[PDB]
Amino acid sequence: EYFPSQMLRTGNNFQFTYTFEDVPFHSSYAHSQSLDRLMNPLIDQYLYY
Amino acid sequence: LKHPPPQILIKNTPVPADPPTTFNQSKLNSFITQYSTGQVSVEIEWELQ
Repeated sequence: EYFPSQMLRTGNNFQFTYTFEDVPFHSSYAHSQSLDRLMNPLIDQYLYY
Repeated sequence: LKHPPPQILIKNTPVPADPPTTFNQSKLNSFITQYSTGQVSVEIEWELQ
């Protein structure tokens, strides 16, 4: 009760608007590759292990 | 002459013979034999005493 408030009888109405802040898109998709498979399957690397 | 007439370098561009159909990393050293011919002109102006 310690905030300002609007009082309504049976003829009154209430409304407000709001804007969202910038947020990244939800990703709706699955990846068709896996992280350990990103290489070219036909070629050797020039590095060594 | 401290700045003589410059030297002029000329070369035939290498043309490979057909490569293998599976990739290989070694440099191609298989070539079609070629030579070239042409004309060359040189004109010098000389001062007389």
